[PDB]
Amino acid sequence: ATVTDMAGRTVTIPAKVERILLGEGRLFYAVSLLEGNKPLDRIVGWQGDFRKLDPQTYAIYKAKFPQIDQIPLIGNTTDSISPEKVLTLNPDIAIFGLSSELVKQLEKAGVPVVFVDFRNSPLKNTLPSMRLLGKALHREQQAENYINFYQDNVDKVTDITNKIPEDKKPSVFIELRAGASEECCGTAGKGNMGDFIDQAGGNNIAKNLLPGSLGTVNLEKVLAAKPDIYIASGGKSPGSDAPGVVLGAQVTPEQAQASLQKILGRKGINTLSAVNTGHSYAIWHNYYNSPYNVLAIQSFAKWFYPEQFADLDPKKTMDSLYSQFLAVEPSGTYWIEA
Ligand code: NA
Ligand code: NA
Repeated sequence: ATVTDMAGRTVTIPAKVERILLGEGRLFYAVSLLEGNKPLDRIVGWQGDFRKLDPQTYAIYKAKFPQIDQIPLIGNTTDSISPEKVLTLNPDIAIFGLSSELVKQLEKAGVPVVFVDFRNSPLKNTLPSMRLLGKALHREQQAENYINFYQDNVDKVTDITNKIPEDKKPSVFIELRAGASEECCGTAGKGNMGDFIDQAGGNNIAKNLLPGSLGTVNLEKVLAAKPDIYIASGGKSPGSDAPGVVLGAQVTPEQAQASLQKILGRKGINTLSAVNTGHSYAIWHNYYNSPYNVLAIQSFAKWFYPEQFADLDPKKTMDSLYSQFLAVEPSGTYWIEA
């Protein structure tokens, strides 16, 4: 009747769970893997990040499930946020990610809160987080099915990259949300997408530069590091006015390609040998906090070692993920090579 969550807390869970509150909206990605043909049936409220920061995925779900507009928004980042203290939603359980006003309110109101992590250390925590969600939401078989699918598809990569000597690995810099913010070069260090670089057999030039999983590295250090390979992450919508790489469920190959070229033309960045010699790529940013991240691991590996991964097709992996676990068709563009 309890779960131990990813924070190590022990939480009593009701035997029946039908009203789930998503404390971070993009935790919907993880919950979608357990819900089969009825992805929205048990969501009684969600934080605004899914609709506001992933409008493309929201659009694809809305087309198939019009009742998505009836799910109330919480957390004051959109309005639509009709709940403030109005959590008369009668939630059975709420899910958050490891690191806040809403957690404190729920705990005193007696609603069980469960923490997961796909962001800090996805190498260690992606599969435990899915088992925990399967237990807390009473979808254990679905969780086990996904754990096996994920591990099988990571092993396709590590079967090869486990054997590669360290001094034969390309150096890699990933610029998260490239071109979106003012100060340049948010990146991943000891965790987050750094974990994907590691598993794909690359050498993350930021790993020794940051104390934690996410942070900023100044542009002068990126240039001085002279990375073999450059990766930009982003998730902008086609025709958006804010700068950044354009990727997601409604993005075509041509649009993605055209936005990456612009990102690669920024000052400083455009002096990198990786930019000018054909070693530049873009990845969908939301893989930085999603159990779908095996698609980024496979894409990284195929970019780093094209010859050794000629038989590996991340697009087919994504086709399998959707047909086995989801209720929508795959669409759009989630990675691209310059
Ligand atoms: Na989805
Ligand atoms: Na590692």
